[PDB]
Amino acid sequence: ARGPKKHLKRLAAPHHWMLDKLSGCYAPRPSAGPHKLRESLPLIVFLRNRLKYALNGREVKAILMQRHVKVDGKVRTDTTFPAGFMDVITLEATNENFRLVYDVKGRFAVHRITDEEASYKLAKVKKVQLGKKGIPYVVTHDGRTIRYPDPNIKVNDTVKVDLATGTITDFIKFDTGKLVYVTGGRNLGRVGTIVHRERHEGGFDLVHIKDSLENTFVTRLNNVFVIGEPGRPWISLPKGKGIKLTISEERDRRRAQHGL
Amino acid sequence: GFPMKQGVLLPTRVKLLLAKGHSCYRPRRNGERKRKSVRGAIVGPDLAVLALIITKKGEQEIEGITNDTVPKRLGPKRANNIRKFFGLTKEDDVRDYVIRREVTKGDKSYTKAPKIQRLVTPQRLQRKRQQKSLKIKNAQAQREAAAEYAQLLAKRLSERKAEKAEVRKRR
Amino acid sequence: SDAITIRTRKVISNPLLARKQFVVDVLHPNRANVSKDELREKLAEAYKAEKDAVSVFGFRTQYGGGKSTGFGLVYNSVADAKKFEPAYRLVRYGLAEKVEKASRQQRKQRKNRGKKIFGTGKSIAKKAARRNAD
Amino acid sequence: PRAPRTYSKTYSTPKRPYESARLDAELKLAGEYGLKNKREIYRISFQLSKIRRAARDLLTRDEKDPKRLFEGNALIRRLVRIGVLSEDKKKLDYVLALKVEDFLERRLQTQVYKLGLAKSVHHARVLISQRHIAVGKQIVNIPSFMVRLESEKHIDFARTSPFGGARPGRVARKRAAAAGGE
RNA sequence: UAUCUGGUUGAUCCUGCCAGUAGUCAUAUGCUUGUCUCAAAGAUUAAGCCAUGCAUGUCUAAGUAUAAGCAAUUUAUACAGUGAAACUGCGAAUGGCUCAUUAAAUCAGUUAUCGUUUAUUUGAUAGUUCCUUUACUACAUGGAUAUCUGUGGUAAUUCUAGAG
RNA sequence: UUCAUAAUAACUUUUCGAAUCGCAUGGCCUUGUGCUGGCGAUGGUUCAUUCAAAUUUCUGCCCUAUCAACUUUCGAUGGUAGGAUAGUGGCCUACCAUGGUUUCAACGGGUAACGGGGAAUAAGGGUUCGAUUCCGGAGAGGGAGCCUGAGAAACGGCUACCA
Ligand SMILES: [Mg+2]
Ligand SMILES: [Mg+2]
Ligand SMILES: [Mg+2]
Ligand SMILES: [Mg+2]
Ligand SMILES: [Mg+2]
Ligand SMILES: [Mg+2]
Ligand SMILES: [Mg+2]
Ligand SMILES: [Mg+2]
Ligand SMILES: [Mg+2]
Ligand SMILES: [Mg+2]
Ligand SMILES: [Mg+2]
Ligand SMILES: [Mg+2]
Ligand SMILES: [Mg+2]
Ligand SMILES: [Mg+2]
Ligand SMILES: [Mg+2]
Ligand SMILES: [Mg+2]
Ligand SMILES: [Mg+2]
Ligand SMILES: [Mg+2]
Ligand SMILES: [Mg+2]
Ligand SMILES: [Mg+2]
Ligand SMILES: [Mg+2]
Ligand SMILES: [Mg+2]
Repeated sequence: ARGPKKHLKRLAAPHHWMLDKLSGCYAPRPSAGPHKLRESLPLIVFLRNRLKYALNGREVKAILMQRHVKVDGKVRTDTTFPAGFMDVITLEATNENFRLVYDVKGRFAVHRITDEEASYKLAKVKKVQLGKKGIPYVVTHDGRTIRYPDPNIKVNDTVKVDLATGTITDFIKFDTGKLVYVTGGRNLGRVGTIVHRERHEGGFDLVHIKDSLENTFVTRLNNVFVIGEPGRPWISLPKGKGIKLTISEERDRRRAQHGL
Repeated sequence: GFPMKQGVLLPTRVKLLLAKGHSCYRPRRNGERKRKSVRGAIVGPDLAVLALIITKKGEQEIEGITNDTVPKRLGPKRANNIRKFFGLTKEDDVRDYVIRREVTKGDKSYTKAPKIQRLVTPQRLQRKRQQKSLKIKNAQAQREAAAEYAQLLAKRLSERKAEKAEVRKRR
Repeated sequence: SDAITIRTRKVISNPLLARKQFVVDVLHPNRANVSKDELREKLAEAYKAEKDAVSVFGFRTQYGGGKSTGFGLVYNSVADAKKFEPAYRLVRYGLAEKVEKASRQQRKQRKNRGKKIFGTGKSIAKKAARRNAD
Repeated sequence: PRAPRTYSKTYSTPKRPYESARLDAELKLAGEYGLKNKREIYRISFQLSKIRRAARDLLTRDEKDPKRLFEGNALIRRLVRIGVLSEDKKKLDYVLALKVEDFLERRLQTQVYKLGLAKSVHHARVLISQRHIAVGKQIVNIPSFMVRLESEKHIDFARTSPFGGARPGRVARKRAAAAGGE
């Protein structure tokens, strides 16, 4: 295509979007934003589909235009704004806040966060670079170019963003023995207790990660996101804690917790 | 009916490529060149209409050009332009010297006057002050941040020196 | 024994639209489908709201009568309905008239005709009058 | 440009077109079950072939393998819920021997008759097409309906239509109108 | 959904095909034709030709207003309401159609860009424009040009010549 | 890494660093129209981020040997330097060298061949099809040329030839 592409066809949208392959030909393409359109989640899908707050795209545009949704403390009135991973969505109507965390199966499940800890945010550092005039800046997955960080912060780390001003609050250093959260591929949405970091120097560092129930799995570095030290997750996990129970236990707990 | 173009220096009609800036053509789409036919500049017999500007007044009055006068259509709009048009003593509050058009719809007499651009409102000064104050505030904030960062690195460097001294003395 | 039995399910109060949304199930023995406006009245008196500030649609009855399903909303005020509901349902409920529109091909042809001319039509009237005259 | 709505085929025509014994057997099952077209038997044999293929695929692997366990238990649960195979042969291997008659047993007209209401199962078929029978307050004009065991207790007539206490309907009513009038 | 049957000979076994058989999101065609749900559809020969109609235009409280447009009643001395036209900016490079060219070409899986451009979107970011700061508009620098008003040209075209 | 960044020296037919709009119009009283302050909208340098765009490694394409040598005077393979590119690159130019591929099928010819995700078919192994609902690529009669624009060699955009 001679230039950028603007239309996204309904089949091409990622499966985790949970879209209906029926009842429409197209899919809402996320605009340019802080996240990859393969990974993000447009507000249209979040509201019309996940929360069932509005039937039709038009009144979703209406909700957006009245400046009620608040992403990271900002209005973000775009109807297809790509509010990506573990951003915060505030609605002063109902006064309720959510945090976008993948569930155990992988998709963007709704997480009801209370107000006071909805203030801040957690970010994975993607680069640390000395900017112009010798000013060091750190950039995260959100693209939030934070200026003047603590000099001993490095790549692959997690930093606590205020989201009131845009400054660092605290940070956790990446190493072994640390509660981590997985954000890509087969182990999407899992929560782990990293046991090993393994190099293969020159490309695609891997990590061996242990769950809460001693089930180890190995995954690439770029899909890894630290969440706290062992035992105290800095952010409330979604229900299920991403332990990744196998299918037989899904049916066994559905039968055990049976009531209709 | 083919229009003639200035600067052709020819008594004949010629095909020519034209674009914006030139006459004899208007670009519908942005920046599109069109090859169109235009009449040359030398005047012969083959010209149907001559658009002649009369330069100097003549002895014989012509009925419908000179004795009458078409009213000047639209007054100056920019404030400096109005002052220049009226010669208005720059600090003379040109606001009230605009040429009003009182319009009569037939029964109600209403007012209609041009909005003056470039006019020095208190609002413009408000904007200027806003910009200047914000710029200075931001620059000062950045200087403060740089100062704090320098202090932090001095502290950490001292800590690391103390550690290396402890190790050197220990061994 | 008519006894139109209206019941609501899966309702949530959404103040974002200033609304309460729900799915309507209606039990009507020995009777056909149940005339939306009647449902508007019954729901409005049910939630102590005006017959205007309610909007219900999507009534599909199950195969064999008895029960039917639709989808309904109750707005906080009538102005909420005026400002938050697509106008076609306003015409259905009669609050707003059906805006007149010439057939779409008429509009498209007129738009092409407008694109044909550069500027306003005042400049071409007298000029064409003179051209046909002379 | 529109997403494809998938579809499928739901029967399998036999390889041999005119062998006798098979013809007699099909016509038999048609007789005691009142089947309309031979394609019926072909359909049920199609599901049965699907089940045997799945069962063979699962029996291939060792017992207690994860997929074997999960898939087999889900299949036999579906089978007992639909009520074809007994509750005593929950073994994933007895589901090799189905003998297509068994699936036909759970057919709606068949279960109607085996509950009564029918008097020549054929009548039941007609009744099904005459909207007189409901599965627990829900009529079904579908002769097969593949009635499942749990709801079998509630196959009865409808509140609407005759045989279920409603308006007589369109023939006795007009006869009564003609008798009253003349 | 691991299957075969008829034909060489007077007869028998074989190699062998031919024929029979069953599908086909493979079409064509014939004969028929009641209902529900769903739905392919000028690809094969012609990436052959096309009349006609439509298929990309867009303005918010917030870029430009004296439409000699409406509004003019209750907000109205610089205008302020609404809102043609036109200027400005943005998109028109997406979508849709087709499969002619193409045989390590396209493409698929997997890499790299420490080798590059990237409007937009989102984060950040700029004191110095002084140039000898004791003669400079910063309480705001200049001129145009559309729309429009008017005289027109061609047989006709989204043709536009001149003046204000 | 000659990377980021910094610093010194100079250079520039000196790029940018807000002469722009809406709402609200608070506080100080230096009581003047005086000094000042908000929520916004647009622009605006650089670097990030995103949407991409290009090129790119390896491996994988049907039939044909009644196609076995093919490519280099006109670029074929490599070197140096330059030009041109947004940038590597014979991409192109000048001067050199004689190399490059091939019976592990190159080169050539055919394809009623767009490639692929797939469809039909079914003990297992396979055979055939894939114009087309998704992904890429190519084209807008055929070829070439180009302005605008971040993005086109655009075609419901132009220029020229041919039909
Ligand atoms: Mg396209
Ligand atoms: Mg013989
Ligand atoms: Mg014989
Ligand atoms: Mg044959
Ligand atoms: Mg009917
Ligand atoms: Mg064709
Ligand atoms: Mg207005
Ligand atoms: Mg424009
Ligand atoms: Mg073809
Ligand atoms: Mg072809
Ligand atoms: Mg070839
Ligand atoms: Mg450098
Ligand atoms: Mg070089
Ligand atoms: Mg092919
Ligand atoms: Mg194909
Ligand atoms: Mg395509
Ligand atoms: Mg093209
Ligand atoms: Mg054609
Ligand atoms: Mg643009
Ligand atoms: Mg072209
Ligand atoms: Mg096009
Ligand atoms: Mg054009």
